Amino acid sequence: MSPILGYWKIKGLVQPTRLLLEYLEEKYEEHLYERDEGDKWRNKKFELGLEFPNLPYYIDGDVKLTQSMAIIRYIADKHNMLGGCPKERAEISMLEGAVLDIRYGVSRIAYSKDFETLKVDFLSKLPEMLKMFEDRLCHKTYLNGDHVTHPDFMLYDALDVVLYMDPMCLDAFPKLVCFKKRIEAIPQIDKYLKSSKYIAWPLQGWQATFGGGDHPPK
Amino acid sequence: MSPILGYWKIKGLVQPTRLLLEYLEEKYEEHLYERDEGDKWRNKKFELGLEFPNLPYYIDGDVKLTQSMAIIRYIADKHNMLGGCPKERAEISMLEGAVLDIRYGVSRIAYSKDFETLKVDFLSKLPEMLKMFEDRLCHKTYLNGDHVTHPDFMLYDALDVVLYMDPMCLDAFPKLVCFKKRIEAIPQIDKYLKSSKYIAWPLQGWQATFGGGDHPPK
Repeated sequence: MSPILGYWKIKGLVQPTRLLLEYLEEKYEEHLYERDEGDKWRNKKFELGLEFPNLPYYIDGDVKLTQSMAIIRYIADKHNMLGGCPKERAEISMLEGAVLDIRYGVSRIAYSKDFETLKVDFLSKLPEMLKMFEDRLCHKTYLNGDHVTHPDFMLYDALDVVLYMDPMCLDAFPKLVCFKKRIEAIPQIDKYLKSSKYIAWPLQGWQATFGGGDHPPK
Repeated sequence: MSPILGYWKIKGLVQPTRLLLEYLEEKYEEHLYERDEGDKWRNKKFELGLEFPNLPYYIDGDVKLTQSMAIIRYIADKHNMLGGCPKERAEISMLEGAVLDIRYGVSRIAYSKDFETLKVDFLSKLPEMLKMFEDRLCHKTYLNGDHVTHPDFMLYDALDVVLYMDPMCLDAFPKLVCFKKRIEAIPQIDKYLKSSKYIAWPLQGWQATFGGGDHPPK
């Protein structure tokens, strides 16, 4: 039957996976845990059949899975989007890891009380990481050419997130700005972002120093 | 000709990749940057042909690569070790990500001046992460059965590293202790660990608050 995706009701780690499932027009069900609901999770945690229990989880009936990169690579694998030969596979994993540098970079420093002095240091590395993708897109429509791969939806969620932290970071990167409007003009993604299912905030878990609460940026 | 692997002369991010190349008896060359040599790196950085310049890099002549998970997945891919069908592939990526939780968990908190109050908090989550692998090995020789996969060499380097941080964390986890002696009894790995090429320290870059310098634990 329909797979289950389970996570906190935040963007977090699972947001690139939802956009991929949306692009692909795949049916899936979500178990969302709200913030008062830690207890729900800790009870179900061990009775779900996961060998490495954690959130997000993905259950299929062929598969019971818990790492967010194992889940989005599996859904893309199932649709033949993962690579092709070792070299194409490795290219897509290098794109994957270069956007995890920007995204887990926000996460490292969110939740520290020192976020504000941490902000300034992260933001001075960010333009060199951004220039690498701006140059990649110089001749491509999507990160690996004319076709959408799962790293495209990971880079859309990282640009969405560093723009709350500094609204001006993409001025200077015009290809990156068009790539963001290009993902939003994909009709399945436009429909989802206007949906009742879209979760616009928080970015991080509700207790972070940046991207938490039920708010406003920085 | 022989591939080049380039990194700082530390264990860091590349240590599971070296043990895999050693298990596999593959020839490779290393460009090691010592600590006074940042400048060397920053000069060569842009003249190497990498689309996403960073350390480690892996050059092949079929491939020029820079994310440490794209490099170790490629060498394993080339030897058919990566998976088999979507489900086997996803299993190996979930193992990958469950040991990156322990390893990038040491890294997050190393380099903070607050490492000491950060230590105590990480160490109280560590036994639940460790129990998941102890239970995985309860009926297996290696993490995915009777055959070594690259996640095995990632879990060996994470157990090596949390044992400098708390020498007693594996007392209670006897399968995990035997798994560590079992990887060291693999003859290619025994030979390498007695080698002139083995880099025993630092664990992190030489400036970290834990695993840095040219030292001693914690």
